[PDB]
This record gives sequence, structure tokens and C-alpha cells, in this order.
Amino acid sequence: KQEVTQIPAALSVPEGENLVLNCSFTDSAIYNLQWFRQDPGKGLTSLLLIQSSQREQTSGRLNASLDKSSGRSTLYIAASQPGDSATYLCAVSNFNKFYFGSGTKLNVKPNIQNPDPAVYQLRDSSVCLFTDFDSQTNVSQSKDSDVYITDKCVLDMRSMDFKSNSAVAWSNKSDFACANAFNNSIIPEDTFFPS
Amino acid sequence: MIQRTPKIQVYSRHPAENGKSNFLNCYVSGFHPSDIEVDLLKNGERIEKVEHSDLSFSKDWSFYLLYYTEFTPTEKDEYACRVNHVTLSQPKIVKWDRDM
Amino acid sequence: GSHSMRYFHTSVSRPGRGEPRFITVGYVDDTLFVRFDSDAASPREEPRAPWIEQEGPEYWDRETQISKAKAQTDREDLRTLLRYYNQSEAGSHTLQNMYGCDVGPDGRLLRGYHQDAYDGKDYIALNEDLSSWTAADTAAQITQRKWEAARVAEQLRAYLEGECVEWLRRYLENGKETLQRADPPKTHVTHHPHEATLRCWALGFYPAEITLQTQDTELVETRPAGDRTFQKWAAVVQRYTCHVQHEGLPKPLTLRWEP
Amino acid sequence: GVTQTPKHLITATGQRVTLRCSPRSGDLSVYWYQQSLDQGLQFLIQYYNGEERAKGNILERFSAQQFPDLHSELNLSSLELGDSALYFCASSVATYSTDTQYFGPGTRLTVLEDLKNVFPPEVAVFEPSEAEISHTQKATLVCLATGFYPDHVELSWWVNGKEVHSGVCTDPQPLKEQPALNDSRYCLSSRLRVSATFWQNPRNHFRCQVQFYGLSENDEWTQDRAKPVTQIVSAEAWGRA
Amino acid sequence: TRLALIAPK
Ligand SMILES: *[C@@H]1O[C@H](CO)[C@@H](O)[C@H](O)[C@H]1NC(C)=O
Ligand SMILES: *[C@@H]1O[C@H](CO)[C@@H](O)[C@H](O)[C@H]1NC(C)=O
Ligand SMILES: *[C@@H]1O[C@H](CO)[C@@H](O)[C@H](O)[C@H]1NC(C)=O
Ligand SMILES: *[C@@H]1O[C@H](CO)[C@@H](O)[C@H](O)[C@H]1NC(C)=O
Ligand SMILES: *[C@@H]1O[C@H](CO)[C@@H](O)[C@H](O)[C@H]1NC(C)=O
Ligand SMILES: N[C@@H](CC(=O)O)C(=O)O
Repeated sequence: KQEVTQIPAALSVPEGENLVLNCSFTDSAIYNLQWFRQDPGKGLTSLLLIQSSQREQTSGRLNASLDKSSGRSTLYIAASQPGDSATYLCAVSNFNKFYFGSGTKLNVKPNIQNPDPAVYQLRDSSVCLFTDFDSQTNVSQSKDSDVYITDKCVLDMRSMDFKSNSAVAWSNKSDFACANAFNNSIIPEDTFFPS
Repeated sequence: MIQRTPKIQVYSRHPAENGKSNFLNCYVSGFHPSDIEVDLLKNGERIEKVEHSDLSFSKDWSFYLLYYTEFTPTEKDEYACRVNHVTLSQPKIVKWDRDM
Repeated sequence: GSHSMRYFHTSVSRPGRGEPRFITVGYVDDTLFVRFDSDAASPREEPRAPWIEQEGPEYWDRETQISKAKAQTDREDLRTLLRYYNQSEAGSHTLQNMYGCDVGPDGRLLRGYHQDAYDGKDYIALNEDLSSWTAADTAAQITQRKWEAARVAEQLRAYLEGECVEWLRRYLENGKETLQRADPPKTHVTHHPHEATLRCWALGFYPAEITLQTQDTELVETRPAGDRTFQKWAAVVQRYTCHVQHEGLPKPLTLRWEP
Repeated sequence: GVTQTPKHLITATGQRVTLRCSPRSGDLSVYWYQQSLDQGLQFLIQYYNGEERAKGNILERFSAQQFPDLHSELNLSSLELGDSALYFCASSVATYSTDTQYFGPGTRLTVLEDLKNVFPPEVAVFEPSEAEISHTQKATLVCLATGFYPDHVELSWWVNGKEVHSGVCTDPQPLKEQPALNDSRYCLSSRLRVSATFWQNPRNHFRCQVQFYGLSENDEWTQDRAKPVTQIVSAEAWGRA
Repeated sequence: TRLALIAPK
């Protein structure tokens, strides 16, 4: 009878933003409610445990509420950080039964204060690279099934305190150049195209 | 192991009135452990249908029970209550008089 | 005045005779309103007062599931405590638990209580700060460190300060005719024969709090009449006067044995 | 904390697998969960000090046990493609309703109809752009893994013989090469951005490693081409100019 | 209503 539902299913936000992740459940006879974060390699990690009779919990930038009468829980994430990017699942413990919800996949985009969008071609061991663009720049997929476009992905050079998004494109086509590799995706007009 | 001797009391729900329906009680309390045997007697004969409350204890953790049966009092009939416990070397019978 | 809700549990192990007998009861003030006995064919929490029968099935199913979970937890505790005290599995032992909350006439929480006993002696108890434990012996201190690690008091304190008070406030409203009315006693004195005795009686009163030569006087324990009312009498072996004080009385009544 | 074995598992339909779990030291309770795409994280069974305590909607062909040493086993027999999922182990001190569980890394199971489509990946490193070094004053190196199936791949970088993590990004999910074919091979890309002076130093070794989890040497193979076993294909790159 | 608590000793 227990049905745990979460909203939203995904969330992509700029870093520093206060986040509201919602959880709902249908059976109010719970022992506790938990919020977990799942990272692809490490598995699940409990963040907050709200006892049966408790109405809220807190841990640093995390604050969750509990209303058994209405069957709702809200997790609040103050000033989101890129290290908060994970999947957030609410769990309830019932009589001899544990239930998990669908989960909210959270991606906290960093702030690129000095955007320098450009497209380079790497030496073929053919790979094109779109990098150093702002977090608002969305990398649309390919228009042809022969060109492969990966989504943006942040690399952190903590030794120099600098981050940069990047997307890789490659294809076996003879008539394939980097000047048109990302042309299906909206690209900044100030994107540097070297010759 | 703590062993406490029960406090037996025999009485009636209603006051003295022969010829009307009444409830005969045998309230035991202050005993430990819970295992106890309580019987209600009519002229020395055991009463068949005897009710009893749900086991519960007081502050000092000692239990207390209430055995009760509906009856009609008589100046002729002499009722009693037998309580056997591990603390008792012999079963203790407490007879019921109207003014106690 | 002030009110209370309490829950009493008792598990008595029966070696070789099966699973322990579990009996739990619920009280508002001195009124029984719920019970659960494992010795039934289909064990379920059953009502014992009119003002509690109005609760829906979602209430009774939760009450039954909690009673059965406490019976299961107790069965494990019985076996665990045999290890703690190095006792044989052939002997019967008794685990008791009581928990509840005291509210005042304003409705706020006066005191929260949760305490456990093993074989009639205190084992572990939640202190009145609802945050720390006092264990009675070194075995209970094993339980205490485990209960502190698992943050057990956090849940108890939330319940005693929250759910316990709110539902007690609801029960007194739906049963205000029987739970907030005080029935005064029906006092009378009798004589039983150069020596004799005078017996000051107090019959049919609610709640149970009643006051009746603090040395030679013989006072019996307050007993229930079987119909939610109570009885009490005092005896001593014109110059004698028994004091009667009750919350349902307008004035503290003094009475002498009218010959 | 909690450890599980194996980490990855490629098998065929109808087979039987054993998933092992060693809970946290001192924990008496172990839990098994199945995380699938169509059902999410689903509770299978819970053991407490050797005794089964609780069960979710665990299949008739799923079998589990807790041992006196508290380590647990999960047997999945008569396997089907729908059994493909992540299987998590968790442990807790005991049964406290006020305490939490502690999850293991998880076991990844993919069940295929036949292992004929299992293919190891091909790896290639692409040296940085000369125009990028003059502009961004940095050098980024892209690793590419092509033509592997299934998606059980773990990519890592190794600079100068030792592993690195800074300046590294990797796609969270593999890329389907031919979304037309249902059994298409997968691809995955990862980048390593170092200082322009570090790559220009001709005595720096750059090597991306792809741990491909495929078949075991205990499985059968009736094809003339190489057996797609668990291997480590990698591509090397040294400093230029 | 009763307390929901599982706390073995
Ligand atoms: C979550 O629930 C709260 C009410 O508790 C509501 O105000 C809020 O808008 C909800 N958020 C979402 C994203 O639905
Ligand atoms: C958590 O959020 C609730 C709802 O906004 C608020 O009332 C409460 O004070 C917050 N707790 C903390 C510790 O900030
Ligand atoms: C970004 O592009 C992808 C296509 O690769 C699309 O699915 C998604 O909706 C886009 N998001 C926004 C915010 O435009
Ligand atoms: C992108 O470039 C290709 C040339 O390779 C062209 O065929 C296609 O129409 C272009 N698409 C857009 C949206 O400009
Ligand atoms: C699982 O299968 C193995 C055979 O490899 C067997 O030894 C073990 O007893 C089985 N365990 C369960 C719980 O079925
Ligand atoms: N290409 C390098 C030469 C070297 O480091 O040996 C440079 O310009 O610094």
C-alpha cells in the first residue's frame, strides 16, 4: 500500500541556489523517514534521519521536514554546491517493510565567471572539443547518427582553482570538420574557432 | 528474583441488598511474579464463569488483577475467594462479609 | 486539573510452553480504554471505552501492529537478558515497560516518562530531561550505550513532547462526559464490636485519588468496584473523626459514626 | 564499511549467481536491495543475527542467508534479462527504528540472452590542440573507448605511472553507437586537462585505463576471435614539442 | 495513540 513518490525527477541548477526536493508517501504509520544521496560508485549515503514523531532535522546546509498527517516530506538544500550533485532518495520504514522513492537527480552547475568558449580539434591518434563555455550553454545532440556528441561535463583543476565544461565530438565521416560539429547546438557567437 | 505477596480483597460492586443483582469482586494486587491462581467460591463450591481484568502493574512494578462475577447475594450463601501464589506456602482463602 | 495517558506492557516468558505471554493496556487518567493480549486466537488491539471506538481502521491497525512489534521486541529482550545476567533458559522471566505523558489543565506537557523493569526491579529509565538514561546495573548499562548510539531518546522525546500530548488532548475532548467529570464518594460509617472498631467507608468515586491516628489506623488499598468506580475504607480500634478529601467533593467532609 | 562481491557480473540467461556481502564490523543486521530502472530501489530481504526478519517482494527463485560470521550471501538462480540491476547490501547495528542503514558499493548484474555480442573496447588517446595551448595556456587530452558491450567499463587516468583525479572528467553514462540496432555497442569519452607546461614537458607519460568487465575465463567460447574476458585496454601518450 | 519504537535491549 505504501507508495513513495518524489518531485522533481531531475534538477539542474546554478551553484549557490536554494533547492526544494519533495517527497510524498501514502501510509503514515512509519518508523522514520530518511534522505539518502547516491553517487554512481559509492552507493547510498544517509543524509538526514527524521524519527517517527519528529517534524524536522538539520545538518549543515541540509534541512528536512516531516508531516505524517499529510504524508509529505520536504528536503531543503541551502546554497547548493557542485559537490552536492547526486541522486537524492527519500526512504520510509514501515512495519516490516522499507520503501524507496523514485529519486531526484541533482546537478549543481558551477559558476564560470570568465567564459571563453572555443572549439578545438585534437590530434587524431577524429576528435573535436568544445570547452570553456558557460554553464548556461546547453550542448544539443547530433543531427546525424554518424557524429557523436557527449553532454557537457565539468573537470575541476583544484590545484589552480579553475573549472571548465567540455563536450567531445567524434565521427568517422570524411566530410567532418569541427567548424560544423556543434552547429546543431546553440553556440555563443564569441566562440573562438582557430584555423 | 523479586517475589511479592498478593493483597487480597473480597467485596461487592453494589452495597448490601439481598434479592438484587450484584457483582462479586476479588481484587488482588501488589504481587509478583504475574503467575497467580484466583478462584471464586459459592458455599465452598467453585464458581464456573469467572471474569478477570487485563494484567497491569502499579508504580512499584507490582501487578494487580480483578476477578469478578455477577451474583445475587443471600443471607444463607457464603462466598469466598481462593488465591494461590508462589509466595504462599498454603493457598489463602478470604471470605466475603458485607461490611468489609 | 492535570491529566495523563499511560501505556503498560508485560511480557512473561513461558519456557517449553511456547512464546511469551504479552499483555498491554492503555489508560487515560484512571480509565482503561485499549488492550491487547497475545493469548487470543487472532490477537488485535481492542477498545475498552466508548470514546475510543470512533477511531477508524487505520488507527486500530497501527495499534495492533505496534502491540505485535513490542511483543516481538520483548521476546528478543527476554533472550538477550538471559545472556546479560547469565540465566538459564528454563526459568520464567518478566519484562515490564511503562511510558506516557502528564499534561496540565492548560494542555501542555508537564512530564514525560518511559521506564523498563526486569523481574520486578528497575532496569533502565528515561530521565525527566527526555535526553539521558539511568541504568540500574551494568547489564542495563549495555542497553544504555546501545540506546544512546541508536539515538533512541530523540524519538521518545519527540513522541512524549508531541504525539503523546496531542492525542491525550483529543481523547479528553471526545470523552469529556466521562473523563473530565468527578464522581464524589458515598461515605458512611459502620461499627463492629470494651473494644470495637469504626469503619469509614468511601464508595463509588472517580478518579482513584482519595484521602481517608496515623499509626493505629488501618487503611486498605484503593480497589475498583468493577464499573470504573472505586472503593476504600479505613478502620481504627464520638471522640473519633475520619477525614474525607476528594477532587469531586465541594468541601473536605468530616464524619463521625452516627449511632 | 560494507563490502560486496563481485563488483561487476556478466552472465547468460538461466544461470545462477551468488552475491556476497560482508557488513560493517559489529553490525548484526544485513539488507539486500534491487535497484532497477522500471522499479527503482526495491527491498528484497533483511537478516538479523542469522534469523530472517523481513522480506519485500523477493522472487521465488531468489535465495539468501546470513552466516554465523554475519556475512551474507544472495543467490539469484534461473536468471532472466529482467534480473539485470544493481544489487545493494546494507547493514545496521541491529533493528533500531531510530538508527540508519549503511550501504555497500553494490553489485552490477547484466543478464544477456547469449554472450556472442560481448565485445571488449578499443582505446585511443588524442593529443591536445596546438591552438588551444596558445590560447587557453592549457592542454586537454581526450580518451575514447569504442565498441564495447555491455556497458561495464571503468575509466581512469594514470599520469607518470601513478593515478590522478584532478583535471579529469568522464561521461556518467556510456553512449550508444547505433541506437538503430537494439544490441548496439557502447562508447565513452573522458578528458584530462593539465597545465600546458606539463604536457609540453616531453618526459611526462599519460595513460587512460579502461577496466572492461566482461566474461570470465571460466565461461565457454566457440568463436574464432579473441574471448571478451575482463581486460584492461589502454592508450599511451607522451609529452610533445 | 501508541509509540512507534523498535529498540532491543
Ligand atoms: C513541496 O511541498 C511544499 C509544501 O510542503 C510546497 O510549498 C512546495 O511548492 C513543493 N515543491 C515542489 C517542487 O512541488
Ligand atoms: C528548517 O525549515 C523549516 C521550514 O522553513 C524552518 O521552520 C526551520 O526553522 C528550519 N530549521 C533550521 C534549523 O533552519
Ligand atoms: C539541452 O539539450 C538536450 C539535447 O541534448 C535537451 O534534451 C534538453 O531539453 C536541453 N535543455 C535545455 C534546458 O534546453
Ligand atoms: C551543420 O553543418 C552541416 C555540414 O556538415 C550541414 O549539413 C547542416 O545543415 C548544419 N546544420 C545547421 C543547423 O546549421
Ligand atoms: C548459494 O549457492 C551456493 C552454490 O555456489 C551454495 O553453496 C549456497 O549454500 C547457496 N546459498 C543459498 C542461501 O542458497
Ligand atoms: N614545447 C616545449 C618544449 C619543451 O618543454 O621541451 C615548450 O615550448 O616549452
